[PDB]
Amino acid sequence: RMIPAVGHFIPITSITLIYYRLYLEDITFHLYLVPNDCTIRKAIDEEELKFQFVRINKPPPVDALYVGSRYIVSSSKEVEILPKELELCYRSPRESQLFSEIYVGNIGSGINLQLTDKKYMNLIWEALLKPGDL
Amino acid sequence: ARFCVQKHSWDGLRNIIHGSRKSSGLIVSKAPHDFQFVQKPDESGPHSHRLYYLGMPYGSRENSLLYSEIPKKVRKEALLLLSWKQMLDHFQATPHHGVYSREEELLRERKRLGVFGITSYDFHSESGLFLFQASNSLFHCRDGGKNGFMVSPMKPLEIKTQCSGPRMDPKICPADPAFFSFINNNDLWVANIETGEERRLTFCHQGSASVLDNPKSAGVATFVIQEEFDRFTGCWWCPTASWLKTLRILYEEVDESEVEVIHVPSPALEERKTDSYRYPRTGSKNPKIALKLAELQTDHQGKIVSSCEKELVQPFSSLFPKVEYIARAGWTRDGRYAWAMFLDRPQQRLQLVLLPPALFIPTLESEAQWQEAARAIPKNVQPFIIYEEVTNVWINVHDIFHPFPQAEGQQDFCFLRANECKTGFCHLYRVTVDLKTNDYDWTEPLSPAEDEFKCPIKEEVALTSGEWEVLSRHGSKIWVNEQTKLVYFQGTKDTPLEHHLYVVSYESAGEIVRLTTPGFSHSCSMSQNFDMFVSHYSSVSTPPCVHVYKLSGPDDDPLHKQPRFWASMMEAASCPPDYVPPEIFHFHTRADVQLYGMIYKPHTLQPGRKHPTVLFVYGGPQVQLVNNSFKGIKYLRLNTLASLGYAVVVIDGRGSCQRGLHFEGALKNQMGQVEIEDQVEGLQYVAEKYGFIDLSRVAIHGWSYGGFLSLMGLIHKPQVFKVAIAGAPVTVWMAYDTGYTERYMDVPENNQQGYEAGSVALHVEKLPNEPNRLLILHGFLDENVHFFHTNFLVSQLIRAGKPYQLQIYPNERHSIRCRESGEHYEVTLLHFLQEHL
Amino acid sequence: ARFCVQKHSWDGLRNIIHGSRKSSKAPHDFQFVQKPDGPHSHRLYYLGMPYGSRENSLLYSEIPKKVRKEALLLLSWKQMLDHFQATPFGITSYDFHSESGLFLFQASNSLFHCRDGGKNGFMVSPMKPLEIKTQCSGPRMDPKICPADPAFFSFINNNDLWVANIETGEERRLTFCHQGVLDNPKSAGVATFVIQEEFDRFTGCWWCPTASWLKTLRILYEEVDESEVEVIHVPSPALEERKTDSYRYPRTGSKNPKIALKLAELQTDHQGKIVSSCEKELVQPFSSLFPKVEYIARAGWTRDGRYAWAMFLDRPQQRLQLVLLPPALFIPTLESEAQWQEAARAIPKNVQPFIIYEEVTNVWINVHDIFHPFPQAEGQQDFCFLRANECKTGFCHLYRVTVDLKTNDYDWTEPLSPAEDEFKCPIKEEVALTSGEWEVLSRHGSKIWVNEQTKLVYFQGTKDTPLEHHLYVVSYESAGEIVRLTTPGFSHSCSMSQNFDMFVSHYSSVSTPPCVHVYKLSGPDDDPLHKQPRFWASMMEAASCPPDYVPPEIFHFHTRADVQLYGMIYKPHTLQPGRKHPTVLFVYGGPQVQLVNNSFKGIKYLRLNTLASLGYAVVVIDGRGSCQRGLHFEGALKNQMGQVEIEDQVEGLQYVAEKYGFIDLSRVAIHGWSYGGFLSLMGLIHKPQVFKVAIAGAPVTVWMAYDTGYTERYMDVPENNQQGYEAGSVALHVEKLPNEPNRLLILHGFLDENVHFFHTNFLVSQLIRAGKPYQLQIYPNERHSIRCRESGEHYEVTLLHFLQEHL
Repeated sequence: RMIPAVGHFIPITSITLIYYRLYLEDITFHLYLVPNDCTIRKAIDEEELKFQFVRINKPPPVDALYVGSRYIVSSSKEVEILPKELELCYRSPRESQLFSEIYVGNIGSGINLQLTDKKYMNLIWEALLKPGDL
Repeated sequence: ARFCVQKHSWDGLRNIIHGSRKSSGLIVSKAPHDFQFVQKPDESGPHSHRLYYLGMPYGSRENSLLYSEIPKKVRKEALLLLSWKQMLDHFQATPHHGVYSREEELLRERKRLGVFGITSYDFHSESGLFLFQASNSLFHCRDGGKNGFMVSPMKPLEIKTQCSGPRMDPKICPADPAFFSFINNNDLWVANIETGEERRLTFCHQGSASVLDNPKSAGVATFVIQEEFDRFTGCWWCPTASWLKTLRILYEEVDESEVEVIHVPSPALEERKTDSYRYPRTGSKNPKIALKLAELQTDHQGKIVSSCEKELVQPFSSLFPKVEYIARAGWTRDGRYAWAMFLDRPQQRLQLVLLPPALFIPTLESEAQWQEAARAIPKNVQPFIIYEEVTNVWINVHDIFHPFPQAEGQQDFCFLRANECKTGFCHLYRVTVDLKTNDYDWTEPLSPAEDEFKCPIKEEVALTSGEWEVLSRHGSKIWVNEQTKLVYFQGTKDTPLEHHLYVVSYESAGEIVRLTTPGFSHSCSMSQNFDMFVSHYSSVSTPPCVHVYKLSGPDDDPLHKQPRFWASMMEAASCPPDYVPPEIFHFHTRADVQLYGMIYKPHTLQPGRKHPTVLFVYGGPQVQLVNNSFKGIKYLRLNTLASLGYAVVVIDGRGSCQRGLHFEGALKNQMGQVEIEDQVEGLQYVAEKYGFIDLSRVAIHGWSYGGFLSLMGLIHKPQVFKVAIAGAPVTVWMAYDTGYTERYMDVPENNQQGYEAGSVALHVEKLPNEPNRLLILHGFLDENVHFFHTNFLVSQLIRAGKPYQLQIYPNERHSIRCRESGEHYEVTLLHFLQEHL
Repeated sequence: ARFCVQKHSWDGLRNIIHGSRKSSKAPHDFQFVQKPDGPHSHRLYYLGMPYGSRENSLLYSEIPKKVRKEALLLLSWKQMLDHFQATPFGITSYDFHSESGLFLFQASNSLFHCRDGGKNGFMVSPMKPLEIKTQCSGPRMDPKICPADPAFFSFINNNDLWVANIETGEERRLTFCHQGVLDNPKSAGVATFVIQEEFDRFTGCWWCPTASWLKTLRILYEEVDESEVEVIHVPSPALEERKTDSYRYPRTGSKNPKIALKLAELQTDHQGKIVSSCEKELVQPFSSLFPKVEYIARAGWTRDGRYAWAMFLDRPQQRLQLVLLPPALFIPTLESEAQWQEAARAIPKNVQPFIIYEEVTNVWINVHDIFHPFPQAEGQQDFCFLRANECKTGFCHLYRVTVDLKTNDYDWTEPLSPAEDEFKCPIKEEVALTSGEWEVLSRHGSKIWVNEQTKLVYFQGTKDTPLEHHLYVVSYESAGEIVRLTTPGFSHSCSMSQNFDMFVSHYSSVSTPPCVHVYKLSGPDDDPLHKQPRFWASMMEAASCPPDYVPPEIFHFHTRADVQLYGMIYKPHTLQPGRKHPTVLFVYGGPQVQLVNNSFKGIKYLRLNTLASLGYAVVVIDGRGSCQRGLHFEGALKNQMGQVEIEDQVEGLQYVAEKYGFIDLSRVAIHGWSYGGFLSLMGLIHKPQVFKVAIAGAPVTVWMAYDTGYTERYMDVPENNQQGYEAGSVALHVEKLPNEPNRLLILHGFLDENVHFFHTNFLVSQLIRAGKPYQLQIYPNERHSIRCRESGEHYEVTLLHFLQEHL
């Protein structure tokens, strides 16, 4: 008999990468939620560059998130998210890299983009995308 | 005059617990595990040793194999912090998404491994061969010897197979590293590594995939053995090859036909299905066991030519009556004998027995051929009961045993043995015994008497003595150096609150020499060459650090070799922002018995005040709560309790370990009735010494024995304890297994008086009538103490009308594993005290 | 201003509840037997326990002839079984053969039988019941007397049909489906779990009422093959063993067992010894003769035996169709492909199955047992019967319909693939006997009685008001006018006599306990319809509940969409004006059950009155979804179980706040059991600002884990309704529950077999992942309903205390 041991868990840092491509005027965004590391950025950069996508720098979440959380992607109604949720989890670099794509016809005055904690409804991130970044 | 704890919202409590865990101070989550030291030829480089171990360097949440080079002639003024080199290039060893098969997850629950990845491994020194299980199967690699030491990580080679289930418990044959063994589908298998061929040697499991229909098993430890005796294997290699090359394997075959079965929910809740276990409750029948050999012969190219399997020339139950368990078993280093440790049912007579391989004959059903095998056995072949330990309290089982390879002295057999029932304390003894023979007639069956194979003692020399004991359980071992006639061990000679390393000459029992610095508690592991050792130590006010020391000094006097600090593998952290380390104290009782303890005095204290207290308690045997080790990461919730204004009082009353036998032997047949008096006596003392203890508002809180003790306090001492938060309690004692209840409580046929007053569910009418004075917590999937215990208690509360509250953890076994169940456990814990205390 | 309930200790609440229960069963099913003279005129048998040994026993009573009017009469309760025990409560049921006057029942370990008529002697003293000695192993289940022969009877042993004889004591096993738990999935003549629970059918065998020509006797049973049905595990009542039991539980989306109908013939002689005992089957596979047939709702024979009939249902439960099977279509099971092809051709040509009446709806089909086949003349062309259609006009009404039996002379040797209208017979006439925005009670043991000598049908309906059950009568030869036979202002549960001259009425009202009164019809012979009932005697009288009970008050209102709803409210004891009392919204809100009706509630829900004596108001309203109100009203739940019912609760709860004044909308709880628990949780999620706390009892948390018969009927099996499933499962919306503690209690029985403990187990498992708090109360020894009294008291005490503190 031994006293049961309560598990210890620490949140980790993470970043959110914004990618875009412009065809004629329609924008396709690619949003990546990934733990803050070195190799993953210089890999995903090439993976997106293959399809002529490019990066746009926006601040990562300040708070330290737990690994294994689910986040609703929310916006103003004029957007189309083929995956509506994102998931923070480690990923083997030589394997596939998940993301969420967003289709918008014309940005105009800029579109909002928010991640939101599924369990508690926390606004842990935001981004005011503008045509200036394009 | 009193002090009232601040009232927080539920989300507020969640936030403060999240913050207290975020401020943990970036713990390593694992210290370097079991090490292996490998010398290097000096001309090969600047280093002198290579050190292999397990660990996670905070990079991944995956335990992995690492190594480090031990430098030569390190300079003194500057601290050297060794690296952690990877050995398997980018090889993840946890299964996909971290979900294990039921066999290995149950084994992890039995070993209490809360880490992912390679948990253990097997290592052959000469060939330098590493063999382990990773992902869902076996892997192996080579770094030590002829391959030459590596510089860059290399790829592990998967061992191809054709079996169906998981390959459990790999073991490398010492006599030949070209083979290995394992357990598959509850049977035994031997395989080759080079040729890739396999072979099955046991035919006990039908494979009908239904625990109910195929009861037999071969070379595997049952439940009661794994849980209550901590033996996780059933097979053992003979370390010498006998001359075609013949190899032996001692293994046990269990027969669980008549063992009572129970059903336990499965981790897949949607199925609403249960798994069946052979769970022998107190008073029931334990499985039937036996010991068998399994020979196999090979040629120069490594092909298994023949593969027999033998048995004792008499039924195992006939030669050895009154034997209920097989605690430990193994060989000697020459291969001349195989040994085992037998426990009787009341667990009061353990005995070492020595068995020659010649007593194993092939399984001959033709009675004519069998009487020929029983005729061909040599004369001097018979079992030898070298040692027997009879007590009056109970026999704690030790692994400490070291036989000396005997020269051509046919009579004598010398060995060290950590005996504990002789003086009341665990002490090493050097005993030499003459193996007397009788030249039995195995053709005619024999009904052995009580002293058939007992050989008489020639000498019995104590090597250590005093009011202290030698560490012998929970994975503690001794290292014997036969080139200098020394023995390295660990004990509590200095103070019962510290574990230190020692050495003493086993030829001449002189004076003991401590090798570690005082003021800490050390867990250390020697080298096989006895020139270096690594120690893992900490104290109440300092987190752990892992240093490596080098035994230097004149070669003529080896006892007084001074331990030189060579390098470090991990440093302390000191957890500065919000952790006030507790303060150890000690008092005496009215029966003149010294007890220890510790108190977490409240943060931001003021004179002339009173704080609500929380008497944290385990109280059960084989656990010591108060010792000079760092409680900062194990029990930090108690610090958070203190951070709010509660005064936590821990106390190791009579019944705990590390203080001898007669001290622990106070629970015998009175379990439950005596441990609370020590908690209340040690709680009233702190009211005198310190003044901030508010005896008006006293809680109590425990887990799986303290949960049982939380309820006994509220029954016996309702005026002392206002609330009581029991966790996974043990309500009725007639529904717990044999290996533990019989040891302390003497099956209900004999102790029906004590079983009555100890089972807390049979006294439900003495619990408080008022509401909000009892919380109950239990895990649904629990298989150590099942949900029945809480479920039967609730049933008894309703037959009497007493109020209660309850929290169930559906996806949690006996230990809370996921973080969401941990947070919710603490968040609801603070909230109960915040409102009802 | 506001009002605050007086706080008590735990002992206080327990003591007031013990007192309330300290200050608190009518005769069961009856049968009439004429007594040929004598002082009396009939003898009436029933089941009951008179103020003594707690045991439902057989009690008879002599109805006297020419009773006087000036004084009320109270019949005695005679006994029939001298000092017999029927508890493993009491004799739960029995079967009665009128001609020989033989009662056969199962008492708690074995079968017993007795006789009161035929021998020209009616018993005077309670006699000894005789034991039917058996050589079987387990318990005999579901005995039935053979209407063609009062010597032989049938029963079920280990899922296999058996036939025994009373005079000779010999037995015989007719079917061998059980290999003798999971290894054997085949059963013979038993109703499975879904049939017994969700379709209200508790038998698998059906005797033929007429013997044919040694004398042969037919028995129509069904065979079920549960091979590929899922298995679940439920704890055993003996907690100490820590072992579970296995049941076949086909969850929604899974596959129901495979059904098949089979006769079972047997022949005997003048001495009652069985000579032959065969077993037969359809000339074509059941799966091929009738594709798209999922369940067998009901079955039986006609009056003369010339046909066996059954009611078939498909998986969507939107096509119920009557079928009529002749015994000549069942050939013995023949292994040799030669003997099969000669018997497949040796049957007559006109013999075939007929689809007598196909009911096609758009909502669902409620299984009515109301169907009366008329024995006709040679009459080979036509066939007439009475059927209680409901999908025709949206209400359950009676119909007389005559259909002609067209024949095509199939070649039963060659394999056939039937088309959409293979055996559909064309209708000849269809006249509605009843009409209007009411319905004829058809389910829950409610039946009709058809008198053929006087051409009258007696039925129960709610023609006056949806709150009452009355006994009506109308002529089936001519759709004339209906006549109510029960006194208004009550709700009755009548049972006619086999001679159509008397009827007992067990009736009660909101403010009056149940009383059993026997009425004898006396009227002109020339007009049978206008015969008027005369009160004759009272078997039992109402207690009147005098000292502590106060009956609630029924009201009704209209919603925003102009849909009339009903409701009821227990007014708080000792009410002062300008006082806002704390209320409780007790709710069920599910289909097949209504709660607001003019019947005595003071025995089923007196805790609602105990809640009122403290100072709580109670509000019960039956919104859209309940029964006894048509189909388009009940059919508002379709594919939206959860999303509609709670909207009407607040719509009605607000109404009570204006009609009365003592409703404190700040303090209002919500409480229900097994569908109110589902709705309580759906209220606390949708209306947190409306409801302070919730008390969910045994709730259904996820719909993907419930059986097919109930869920697929209302929720459109998951593949086609993946929107309404996730939006109706409360365990998938846990992130919307309250964060504050002391706002959610959860109770559940551990041994629950209808809605398993997994539902609250999974819910708790989702409350932890979201961080929300809760409380919990487990009843380890209680199934779906809290039976024992300790578990019942400890439930109401903790219900008062959770309201005392956190409301």
